[PDB]
Amino acid sequence: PTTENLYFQGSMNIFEMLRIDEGLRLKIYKDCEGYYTIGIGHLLTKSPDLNAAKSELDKAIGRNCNGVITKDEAEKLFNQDVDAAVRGILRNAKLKPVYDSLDAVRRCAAINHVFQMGVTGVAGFTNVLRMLQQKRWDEAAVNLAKSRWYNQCPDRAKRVITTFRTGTWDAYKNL
Ligand SMILES: O=[N+]([O-])c1ccc(O)cc1
Ligand SMILES: O=[N+]([O-])c1ccc(O)cc1
Repeated sequence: PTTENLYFQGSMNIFEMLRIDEGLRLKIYKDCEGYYTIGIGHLLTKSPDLNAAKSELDKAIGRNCNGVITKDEAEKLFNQDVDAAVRGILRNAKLKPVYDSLDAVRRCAAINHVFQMGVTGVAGFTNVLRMLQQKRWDEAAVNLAKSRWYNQCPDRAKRVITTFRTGTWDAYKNL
């Protein structure tokens, strides 16, 4: 690796990772699963009603957005969502010990998955959690590749599953 390459891990962190996986959109859009989203992967609602999505948005931002936010607002909301994912893992008796056992880069992949899927969905992956605690990386990654999370929307999950397999940032290079 070049000097520049060895610097690339320092440029990577959970925010930079989720920003690649989720994109940045300033207007309400439907995700790969059809669901109303804004900012950096902020899910607004499962309802098919745009007006519900807008109501959730104004609540989340605190003004009358009419479906549109600023980059600064998207970042503030993203930071709240990242904090909520981290807090969700740490207060959970099933996820905390696995997270604690992980290295820094796999801890980012853990936060990413919980941000995407939520704590209860993630904490139900009994096998994957045991495999990770036992450092069975290849098996963990194959088991995550069976999930509806990955298979319903592969592009958004593929880099996270590679990161659990390798513990490096290689999947985030060369966009
Ligand atoms: O803290 N943030 O809102 C961020 C950080 C990094 C990034 O690439 C986008 C947003
Ligand atoms: O918090 N965790 O330890 C996690 C979270 C997600 C995952 O897929 C595996 C472990």
